[PDB]
Parts: sequence; structure tokens; C-alpha cells
Amino acid sequence: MAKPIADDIVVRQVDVGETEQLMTFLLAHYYPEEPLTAGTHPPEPEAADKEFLLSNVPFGTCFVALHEGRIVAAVVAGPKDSHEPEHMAEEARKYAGGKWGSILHLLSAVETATDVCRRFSVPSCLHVHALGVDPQLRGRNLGGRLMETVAQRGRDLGHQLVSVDCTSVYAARLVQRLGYQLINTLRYVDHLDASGQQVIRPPPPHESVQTFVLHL
Ligand SMILES: CC(C)(COP(=O)(O)OP(=O)(O)OC[C@H]1O[C@@H](n2cnc3c(N)ncnc32)[C@H](O)[C@@H]1OP(=O)(O)O)[C@@H](O)C(=O)NCCC(=O)NCCS
Ligand SMILES: CC(=O)NCCCCNC(=N)N
Repeated sequence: MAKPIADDIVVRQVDVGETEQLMTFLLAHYYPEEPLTAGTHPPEPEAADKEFLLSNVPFGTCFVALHEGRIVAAVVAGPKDSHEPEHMAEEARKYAGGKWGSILHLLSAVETATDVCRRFSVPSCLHVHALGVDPQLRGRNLGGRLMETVAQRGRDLGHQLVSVDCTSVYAARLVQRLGYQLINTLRYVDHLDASGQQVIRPPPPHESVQTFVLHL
């Protein structure tokens, strides 16, 4: 289970029992700059946030790029069906009040608005939950290579659609280059909590979460 790319970079599937290295990479080079995480407080993700990402590892849909045994890029993906809008709404309620609750309330608003299984009459979708590249390796299409790996895994699994919430404009530009289509835009200034406070305040240039899909 190894796909050589680039120079000394190999793409591998994250194995159940190797999640610590993946989380260490995510905490170093994904979470500090990911707009929802950077736009909420404290800077570090809560346990439930990290645990949800790692809950996708058993699906075989999580991949890393390795260089000298070190993870330099990672993608986390998992399945969803037409019940996901209801499921995410309930999960947002469960964790309301914390950093993860704020992030989930935005992600759940987006899932309700996109509702891709009903929108495209497909039974399921492979959703990309996280994508990050070491800053020293950015601009070498490692993100695109990992997204292509996910698409092929989706094809093998019978999914007819891949979806991804590009909270970052760099990810939006990447998936545009891959031929994904935009299906939803939610501006961060437009998303409040029940008390009227803006939930996510991310650094510019990230002004919106843009959801893209790819038909398989
Ligand atoms: C999103 C991400 C994986 C894209 O990285 P990537 O695949 O290497 O990006 P690309 O190969 O498409 O690079 C295209 C150009 O955009 C720039 N670019 C990519 N990400 C950038 C970033 N955070 N900041 C500034 N410029 C960036 C590249 O450096 C490159 O330009 P250059 O070669 O002239 O310098 C990366 O930005 C990242 O890890 N961000 C932090 C976590 C995050 O926000 N993930 C996505 C949430 S949707
Ligand atoms: C592909 C991608 O990275 N999308 C952004 C997801 C939002 C952040 N998720 C968590 N903080 N758990």
C-alpha cells in the first residue's frame, strides 16, 4: 500500500495503530492555519475535534505523504449519507459551548445547505474532512496528489461523489484546478451564534467557506 510520487515522497494509507504521527502532523501544520481552527479559541483543537478526525482512519480513507519516514502532508476523509445533515446538527448541539461546538455549528450549517445526497440523487458521498501540507512542501501539488488519492479510493468504494468544505481559499483554488465545482458559499461574517456573535473570525484572505464537489 504505497504510491510513489515526486522525489522521495511516498503516499501511504494511515493504518489503525499509527494515528499518533498523523495527529502530530495535523497539530503542527494543519490546525494552526486552518481557518475555522485559527478563527476560534483557544488555538489548539479540543479532544473531540481531534478524535473525530481520527475516527475516519478505520475507513481506509486517510492518507499521508512521507519523506524519510516523516509525514509532510495528510488528508482525512470519510463517508456520509443523506442522514448527515441531521447527524451533524445533533453533534453540533452535543458539543455546543466549546471550540469544537463553534466549529461544528458552522460545518453543520454548511452540511444542511449542501445536502449533497439529495441535491445530486446519490446514495453516499466521500467527504474530505481535513487537508494539510507542511509549509516547506507547499506549492508542489502535494495537496492535489492526496485529493486524487482520495478520489480513487472513493471510486473503489463505489461513491459517486466527493465533497469538501474549502474553509481556505488556497484549498478552493486547488480543487478548482482539479476540476471540482462550487456548490455553496457561506461568508464568515454572515454566520452568528444564538447570542448574535460572529462564530468564526479567520485571518484574511479567507472570507468564506466554499463547498466543492467532484463527480466520480
Ligand atoms: C491548503 C493547502 C494544503 C494547499 O497547499 P498545497 O497543495 O501545497 O498548495 P498548491 O500546490 O496548490 O500551491 C499553489 C500556490 O499557492 C500557495 N499556497 C498554497 N498554500 C498556501 C498558503 N497557506 N499560504 C500561502 N500560499 C499558499 C503556494 O505556495 C503556491 O504558490 P507559490 O509556489 O508561488 O509560492 C495548504 O495551504 C495548507 O496546508 N494550509 C493549512 C491547512 C488548511 O488551511 N487546509 C485546508 C482547509 S480547506
Ligand atoms: C479539507 C479541510 O480541511 N476542511 C476544513 C475542515 C474544518 C476544520 N475541522 C476541524 N477543526 N475538525
